[PDB]
Amino acid sequence: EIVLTQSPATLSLSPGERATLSCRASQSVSSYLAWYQQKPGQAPRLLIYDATNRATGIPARFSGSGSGTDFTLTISSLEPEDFAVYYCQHRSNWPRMFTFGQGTKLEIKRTVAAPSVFIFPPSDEQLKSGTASVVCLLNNFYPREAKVQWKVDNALQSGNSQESVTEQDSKDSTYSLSSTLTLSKADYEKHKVYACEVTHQGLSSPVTKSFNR
Amino acid sequence: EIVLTQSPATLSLSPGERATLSCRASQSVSSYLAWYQQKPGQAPRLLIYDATNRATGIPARFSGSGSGTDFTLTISSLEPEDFAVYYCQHRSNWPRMFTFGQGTKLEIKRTVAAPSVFIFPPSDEQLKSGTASVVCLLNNFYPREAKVQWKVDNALQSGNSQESVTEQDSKDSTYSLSSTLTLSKADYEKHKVYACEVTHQGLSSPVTKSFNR
Amino acid sequence: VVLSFELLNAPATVCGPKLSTDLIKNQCVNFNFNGLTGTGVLTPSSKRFQ
Amino acid sequence: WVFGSTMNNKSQSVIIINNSTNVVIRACNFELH
Amino acid sequence: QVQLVQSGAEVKKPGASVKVSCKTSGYTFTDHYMYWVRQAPGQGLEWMGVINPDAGSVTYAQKFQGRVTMTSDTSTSTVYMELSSLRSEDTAVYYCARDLFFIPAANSFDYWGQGTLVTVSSTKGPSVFPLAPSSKSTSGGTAALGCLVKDYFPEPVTVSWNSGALTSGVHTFPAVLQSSGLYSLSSVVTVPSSSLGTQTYICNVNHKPSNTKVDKKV
Amino acid sequence: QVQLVQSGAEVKKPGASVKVSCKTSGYTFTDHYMYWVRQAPGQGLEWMGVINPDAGSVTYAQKFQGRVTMTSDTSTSTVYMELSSLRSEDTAVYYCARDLFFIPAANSFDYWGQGTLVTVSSTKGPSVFPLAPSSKSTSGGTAALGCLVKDYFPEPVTVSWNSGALTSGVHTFPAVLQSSGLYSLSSVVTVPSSSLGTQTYICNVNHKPSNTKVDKKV
Amino acid sequence: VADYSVLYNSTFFSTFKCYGVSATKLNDLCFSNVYADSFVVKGDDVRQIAPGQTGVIADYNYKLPDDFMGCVLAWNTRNIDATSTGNYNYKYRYLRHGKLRPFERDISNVPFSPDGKPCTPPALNCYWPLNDYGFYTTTGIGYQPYRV
Repeated sequence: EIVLTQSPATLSLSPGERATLSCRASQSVSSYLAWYQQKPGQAPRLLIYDATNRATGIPARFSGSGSGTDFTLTISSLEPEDFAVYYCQHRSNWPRMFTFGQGTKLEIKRTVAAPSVFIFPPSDEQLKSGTASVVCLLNNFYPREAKVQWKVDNALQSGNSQESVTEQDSKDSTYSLSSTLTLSKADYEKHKVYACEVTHQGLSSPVTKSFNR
Repeated sequence: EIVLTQSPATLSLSPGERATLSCRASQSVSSYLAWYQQKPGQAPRLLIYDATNRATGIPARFSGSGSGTDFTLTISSLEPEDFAVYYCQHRSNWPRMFTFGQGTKLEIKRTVAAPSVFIFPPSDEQLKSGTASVVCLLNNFYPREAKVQWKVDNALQSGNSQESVTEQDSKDSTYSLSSTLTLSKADYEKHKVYACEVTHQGLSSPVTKSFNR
Repeated sequence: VVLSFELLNAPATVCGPKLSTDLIKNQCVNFNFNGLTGTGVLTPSSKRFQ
Repeated sequence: WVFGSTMNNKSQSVIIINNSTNVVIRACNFELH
Repeated sequence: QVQLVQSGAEVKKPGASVKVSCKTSGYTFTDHYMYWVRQAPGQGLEWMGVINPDAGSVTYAQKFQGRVTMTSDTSTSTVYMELSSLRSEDTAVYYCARDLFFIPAANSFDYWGQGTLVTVSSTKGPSVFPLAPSSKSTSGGTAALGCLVKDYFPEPVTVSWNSGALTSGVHTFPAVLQSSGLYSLSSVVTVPSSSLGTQTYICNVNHKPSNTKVDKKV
Repeated sequence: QVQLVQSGAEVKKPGASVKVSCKTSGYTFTDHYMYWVRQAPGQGLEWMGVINPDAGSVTYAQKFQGRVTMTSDTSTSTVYMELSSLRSEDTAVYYCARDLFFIPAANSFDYWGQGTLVTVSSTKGPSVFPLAPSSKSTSGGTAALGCLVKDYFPEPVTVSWNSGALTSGVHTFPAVLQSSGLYSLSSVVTVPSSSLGTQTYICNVNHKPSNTKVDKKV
Repeated sequence: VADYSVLYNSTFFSTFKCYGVSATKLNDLCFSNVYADSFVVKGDDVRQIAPGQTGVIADYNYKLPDDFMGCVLAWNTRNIDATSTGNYNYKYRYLRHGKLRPFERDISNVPFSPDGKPCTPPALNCYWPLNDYGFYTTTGIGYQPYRV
């Protein structure tokens, strides 16, 4: 089957500019391409079908183009309620096949903000049941690029740390990150110096916050 | 294979005298012997190849000799930048074999200094994390001979004590020794009187320093 | 002409001529004439080969 | 009849012996009644 | 208006069969191509899933050939999907969308459904373990708190602060699939240091499938 | 001038393979015997390790016969060493040296490389633990301090006092392999008793692989 | 009184390859006296333990007859008989003049040499006839301790 490859896979622009979404196929396929618009949390919505006709309900600001192997989606004016992921579907001819792409993220472009560094030590209530975990807070950051690493006695740590990132807020247009270091009950008392490394682009130096138990 | 045996294995002389380095083989091998000069920290350097020819860049003060089984290296005038370990390499004939010796240290002869005895009690920061260790300082001593023994309530102690000796200094020609007594957290509070025994040749009596917790 | 020889413990590209046993005739012995194995008595006759 | 292999503590050896109508079949002794 | 209403959540064992329907209404359900998709968390969907409601023709993908079987009903106007051999990579939300053209032709999707969260794993109960409000890490004039919940797989819930009183710092961190096989929910809040001790901050758990509501003060 | 440039440090697991190169330059690398040596800490090096760069003939020792395999490249003029089954006693600095004679003949080493520190163990981090300046042991008009670091195996670091200000008593004690499998660094300084309290003495750690610099005052 | 019931229900056996007899018929047939063995192979040495296979562990370590009648049972011990720092506690012989015989033992520690003249461990052409396995826990599926 014809696979769809998206090289940019992301587009960070400000509301009011024009989008440069792309959708490239493998072989020299026909113009049977159709984009979509799926709001995070809501249901997907058709944007342009057959790459040459406008769908129903879609405003005049959306106007796609492309022919053969050079497809692009040019938006006239970006809207605050139109920032979502866009998927393009490619269909075959004979064996009624339908293939999809990967999707491109469209987020509001804000200023690079310093991520707030906060660390939460585990409470004594969790120690009575084991599985002690330390949580590090990283909020108020525009770019989705942060290397959260724990300092186990001034060392590295991997595999036992899971990171979770939220979506873009509508008030200040920032993100939130929370990492959890899964450890054992008998292993927490072996070490005392616990730190949270924050590697951010807007920070000239890695902020390191630690606590003594 | 032909093994190389070095009986002296050490040579403590002053800058200006002649060296008496030896390199004896097991069987009656030929004159295919070659010495080396490896500065501690730097890369080895060839000194005399085939035991009868001078290498390139080597000054005229180095002149080796030997024939069959009685080899020796006689230096004309010792230099302060020539005090290092010397290794001799023996090569076979048929199976392209190469054998090395053990090396002879050449330390600058200096007057016997009194080793400064100092002991450091462990801090409260290390007691919170366990593994309490006591450090006994032994610096400013010429001869590499010091028996560091602890007094566990007027007794002996071994196995849990590791000693580290530095190299010879270029300013005062002294050495430095630091012993660490690895113990446990619950074991440190069992005893109160900790002493460090210093057995040195230049000391008429073993200096014993203790502290009260 | 000074010929040099190297004796490193490695797969040798040249060893020499492979020694072949003598022609044992008039005796039932094992024979290997370049693949042709078996056992027989090597005896000549008056055949004219091509 | 001490069966086995090269002596002087190099391999296991079988020592079948009968002492007072008791067939003690030991096969683990060495040679350094 | 064309609308497609689906069912709710349905947890199934790893190896049983799942039966999810797709009710359609608002139009003449006689000549219209029906499709079925499912967006995996982080991954995407790539299959046809086209079934003929009028006739008895079905179409499956290559990776899912004998594992999924679909059927239609011209009387109730509702298609049914039967996916067998549920592995550990099928826990996602299933959607059913119609087509822009009729049965003889084919086009993109125009009317989508609402989703059907089908999960394949075990269930357990949560636990409220509050964090520690360290006064040393209060740089910036404000502070922080937390209501980190323990491991629990079913999470059809939402968090708040003081029963929805405080609406400052309600960012809810998404759950992640740990190595055990359950999810963990995180929820913090940024409050000034002057309101430390005076104002109360107690989260509220509303876990309905477990019928357990534990409110712990930080 | 003939010079042999090698690679840097390379830590490998106990059971994997190590690939260390030896780049040569400054001469015609067509007829020259290449050797390899490795001085163990406290022990010595004894093996030939002679490999023919032009031909494909190799030579290994008796203790290392099927564990080490070497190769040459007449295009890049750089030999490669592949030592499998890494033991806990082979963690040392590897050197590659040339020969004084040509391929038909053989002689001692004349041109040495620079060294390649190879380590076979687990990784860890340091910890700055200051000692206790006991005023009772101040006999002699001076005093003493210390910056005894905890156990950590990777030690590409150096110590100083006040960012290199004080250059009196900078003797650094070498590390030792403890029973756990790590190294401990010691560093003391001799200062007069009159400068106690007034002058500051804070060591500085420059551990690059860990990206952590802890400065603790004694 | 055997049952052969604890060997078919569980599935922790790596290679359940019987030779001579079938496993599903051992519950009814009786025997005079069974002989069990205990040895740890280096993972990829299970295939060498077969009536007709050769290698380095089936010629001077454990020889199996061509008319063997029994079953081979191997199971992994990557967590019971393995250590992250080192499990140098099992050795095997790889130098011996001539192969062994079926059901034989060659426990010895004398040095190895092609000709006679018993040499010392420090020599030129004389080496140790045994070598340790070197079992670890951070390797592939091949280098794993299997108890056969």
